Amino acid sequence: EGTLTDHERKYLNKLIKRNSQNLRSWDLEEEVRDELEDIQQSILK
Amino acid sequence: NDIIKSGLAEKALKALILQCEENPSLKNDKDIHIIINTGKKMGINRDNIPRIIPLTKYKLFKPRDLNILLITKDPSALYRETLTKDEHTSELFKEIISVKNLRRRFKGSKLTQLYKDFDLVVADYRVHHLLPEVLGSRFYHGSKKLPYMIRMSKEVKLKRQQMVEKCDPIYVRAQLRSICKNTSYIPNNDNCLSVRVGYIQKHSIPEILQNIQDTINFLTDKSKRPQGGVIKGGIISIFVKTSNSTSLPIYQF
Amino acid sequence: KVVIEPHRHAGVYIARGKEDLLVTKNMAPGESVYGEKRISVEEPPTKVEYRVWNPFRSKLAAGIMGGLDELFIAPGKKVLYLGAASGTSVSHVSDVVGPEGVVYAVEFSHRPGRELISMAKKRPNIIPIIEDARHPQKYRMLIGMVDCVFADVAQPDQARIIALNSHMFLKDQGGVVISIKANCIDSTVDAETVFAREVQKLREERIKPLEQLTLEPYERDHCIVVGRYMRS
Amino acid sequence: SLAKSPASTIQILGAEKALFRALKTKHDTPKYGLLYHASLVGQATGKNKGK
Amino acid sequence: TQDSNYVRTLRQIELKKLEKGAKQLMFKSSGNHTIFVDSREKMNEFTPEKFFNTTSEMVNRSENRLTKDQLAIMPKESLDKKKLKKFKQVKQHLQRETQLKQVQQRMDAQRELLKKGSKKKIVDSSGKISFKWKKQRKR
RNA sequence: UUGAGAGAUACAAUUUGGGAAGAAAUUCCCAGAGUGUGUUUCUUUUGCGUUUAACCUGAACAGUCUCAUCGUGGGCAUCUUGCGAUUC
RNA sequence: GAGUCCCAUAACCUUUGUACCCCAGAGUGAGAAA
RNA sequence: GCGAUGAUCACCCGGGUGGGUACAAAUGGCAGUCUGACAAGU
Repeated sequence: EGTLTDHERKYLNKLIKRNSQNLRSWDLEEEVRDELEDIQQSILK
Repeated sequence: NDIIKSGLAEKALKALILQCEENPSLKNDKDIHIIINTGKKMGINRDNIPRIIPLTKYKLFKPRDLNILLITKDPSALYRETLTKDEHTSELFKEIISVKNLRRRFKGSKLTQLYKDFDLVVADYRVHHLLPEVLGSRFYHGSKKLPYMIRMSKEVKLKRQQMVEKCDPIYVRAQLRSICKNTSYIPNNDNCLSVRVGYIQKHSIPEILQNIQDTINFLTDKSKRPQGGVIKGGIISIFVKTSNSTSLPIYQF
Repeated sequence: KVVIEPHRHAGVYIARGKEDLLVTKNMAPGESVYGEKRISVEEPPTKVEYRVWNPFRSKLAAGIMGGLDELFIAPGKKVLYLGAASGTSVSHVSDVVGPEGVVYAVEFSHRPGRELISMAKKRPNIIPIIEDARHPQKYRMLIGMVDCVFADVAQPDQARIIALNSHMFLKDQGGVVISIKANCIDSTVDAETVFAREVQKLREERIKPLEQLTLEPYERDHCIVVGRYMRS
Repeated sequence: SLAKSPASTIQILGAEKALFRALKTKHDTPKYGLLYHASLVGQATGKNKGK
Repeated sequence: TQDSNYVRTLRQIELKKLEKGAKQLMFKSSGNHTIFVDSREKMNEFTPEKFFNTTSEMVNRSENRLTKDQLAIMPKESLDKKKLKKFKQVKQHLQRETQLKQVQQRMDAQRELLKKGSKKKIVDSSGKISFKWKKQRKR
């Protein structure tokens, strides 16, 4: 119903950080992301 | 740069220089070496291949000063001809000789005379492994006149293909300037190591100190490997000496 | 163990872990329709089988990887699949819709059809309507409304096919999803120009485009256009 | 699937073990497979069975 | 002949391993995602986060973009290195297959020389050596 | 040193939206744009000169006989030191 | 030109499901309980 | 109200992992379907 308090809007926006933070571990790191692109293009080609 | 700041290095060098004038036995001693005590064994087998330490601030020598011998691949006609005619390298060498000619002409006592005449020996990198048998023992102990590898031309080799034989006078001149102006060292499988840093009556005490830090910086910096960064684990101590004088400490851990 | 997790579009899951693959819950456990690898994980615990969705085989799966904002295919909806060559993609569409939803798979060529019929036996929610799509009036009986229309037909006059099918069976504000191959329509001009014309054609057929997505690297010169059917 | 197979495979359909052992070890390969029990092959004799 | 049989059998094995591997692997999409808006003003005021209703970091993940609503024990690095290892293994398979293809090709080129016919060697300026047969119908 | 257009990239100034922290100003993180300069890729406009260019094809290797394959001997370690490939 | 004849109608490994097991083996041989 | 007709002799948090024995299934793995223009007679 869109009756959020700021505290309500804050506790949820902590959850957004909590769950998004968790998926970063799966999403993998940027340095390896760089090298892994180089490997892919070779095998796709 | 701490070693330059410490007065111990300055005070030792003054004593070392002062002795050389007073003592007759050290009269023929002209070069100043530093003896380095590396904490741990280097682990590098002595290959008799000099490694150059760039001394940025100051220049130890110039090509014109020294008697330079060049040992080239057989036949030496191409290399001798191109070097002699070109203006830059016309006067750069005392003599130009091939390996086979060097073996035939100089034997026995003649090798000893060759050692005295020439102050610097350089050779084509291809023939370097042959030189120890030809030059004899006298050249290859003590490290005073170890032959230096030089590359005649910038051409590189590819597997299953043949080297094109060329001679670039400017490149040959370019490398030789680096050898004489910069100091050099040879690895060995122990703590000890000796590097030349200065020349008596040519370099002032502050100049010699600067070269010492340049040598230490290059040898300790891991980023300079494989040429540099060979002294891993720090330096227990450093000494300064001439050929026949005693080792005077200049840095202790 | 592999951590199977939800995805934006309901009925789709990603088997996150050492291997990260798009997967769909299997309508018929214990078999793979085209030999795809199958993953089962226990949840409170009961094991549930999932099938791997290979993007290189199904253009729709390539659509998910591209990250389509909106999919009109979802659990509990009716879907009309035009150009259903076999169960390579129809089986996965059958999974997402779930037992409540139904899939109308339309095909013309005889030989792939017998493959489709054999697959339809394992999936009750798939109504195989092997028929020529250019004449929807033939198979009007077997199809009711459809919430979304997915089209993979590789034809130059495909836009006509979607208009004819959309007018008859598609709900108002209903769904249309199209997979486009530039080379079939016009090989002379670049792929982007061909996509521009197709979008314009759909607009004339009372279909508003919402999204366009090129499918590289999975396919070359292919894109998926998603629009909403406004009859008004 | 059998129809989409060439004639050579149909010749040696039933002797993969001997065939695929032979290929990897650089030896001669079988020549009858499952067809050896066909009536026509039985009528042949000597090297004609392979032909 | 036996050599060509042996080299091929290895190549076919390598291809089959590769296609099995690639099915395991997932490949990030790299393609344009055009959005359509009816009004010019909507175009100017467009923002990815508002359209997708996601946090800005979360917008860039194409495969699984989740609305803010949905958002509401192995070390990560070792996992990341292991992902990298699997990609390398499939890539190594491709290199082995391509190497085997070249070896099998040149051996067949040699086998053709053995077979009956009349041939002339042609050598290109680059130095590549090939054989052109005479236009004689096989009896 | 012609004109115009599109794209990528580096830099400088400056701006849009989401989130957190702050009474607000303000602080941080994320995503992004357009402006000026420099570089670069492509598309085409115009001025000048020029009418051919490339490849293939007919009975187009082979008396100083040519070529393939398996072997044998010797040279190049001052290096073509030789890949189920073609070192002489 | 070419090994059916070492059961590819098969063997081995892995996963799942089911049913049992976590003691000795030529088992031991006078204790147990209070 | 005993007995030679036979006494005695893995892990973790009531729950979960580990190992072992018999059978069944797998469109799970090993695992990849031979060569390719001459041959026979007078």
